[PDB]
Amino acid sequence: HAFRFHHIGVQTSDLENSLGWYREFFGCEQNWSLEKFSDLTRSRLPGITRLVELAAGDLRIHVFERAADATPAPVAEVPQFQHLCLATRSPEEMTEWRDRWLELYESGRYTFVRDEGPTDIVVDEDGVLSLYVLDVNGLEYEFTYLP
Amino acid sequence: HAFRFHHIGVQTSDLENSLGWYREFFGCEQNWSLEKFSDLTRSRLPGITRLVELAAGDLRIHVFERAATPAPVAEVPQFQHLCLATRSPEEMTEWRDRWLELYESGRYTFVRDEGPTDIVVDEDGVLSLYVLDVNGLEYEFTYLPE
Ligand SMILES: [Fe+3]
Ligand SMILES: [Fe+3]
Repeated sequence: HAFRFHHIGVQTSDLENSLGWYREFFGCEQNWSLEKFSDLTRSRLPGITRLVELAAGDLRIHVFERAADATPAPVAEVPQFQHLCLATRSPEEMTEWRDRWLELYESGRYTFVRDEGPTDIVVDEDGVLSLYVLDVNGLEYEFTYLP
Repeated sequence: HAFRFHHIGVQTSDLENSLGWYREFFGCEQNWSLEKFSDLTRSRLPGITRLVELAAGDLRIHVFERAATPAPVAEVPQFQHLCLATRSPEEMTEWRDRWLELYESGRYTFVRDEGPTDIVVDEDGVLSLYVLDVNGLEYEFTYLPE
């Protein structure tokens, strides 16, 4: 492969809320954190205060927070990295991901930008199973199962 | 492994322009195209008209267009950037050079007019480079020495 996917950056308004939820939901473990930045990093992410590299499966997730006064929601209309899709290994795991989401939502340990619950697990013309959930930032994750 | 990254969705306001730039810049190939959607898809992406799966490297990109507000918003929670690892320092130079070649070609329109950053080196020799796609979305190229 000419290149390889390395990490996705997740910008949040509440880093500690996101870190806790990502660890419990995805099983992320922390590889490092950073609070001192290059000029270049600060020019791409003005006001960044803390950055953490998380890891789950093959996925690296850099979660960071920038100094801000307000806490806006995501804007659905604008060009964007709109969703991230993870593949599961069985229809049973799809149900488990859905149940685990509701369990974390009902636990009262996290704040969520949106009130929206998970979709049902749906099947398409080819047997593919789909599930969409939102992280605590209102960002969309898709779970899929490929027969 | 509990799960595996499958694809990233990129939402655009001009699908044709994105398809061309992603193909030329990343070497993507169009695996398939779709213009008929399930009720679930239409509920998550109201107004979606066309969806395309592109493949480059070990990455699947689902580029899609809904209704023809431009410009990403920088302050909101978001998937803020995607980082791709390269194989050599010379390839970092190449990615920068090829970004500029495409930008200056006139073949594409860009939401923002910002050029690529310099290539910078951290205390461990790791190289970083940032560019924007035609939608103004950020791509990071890195090189991590052995
Ligand atoms: Fe998707
Ligand atoms: Fe990054």
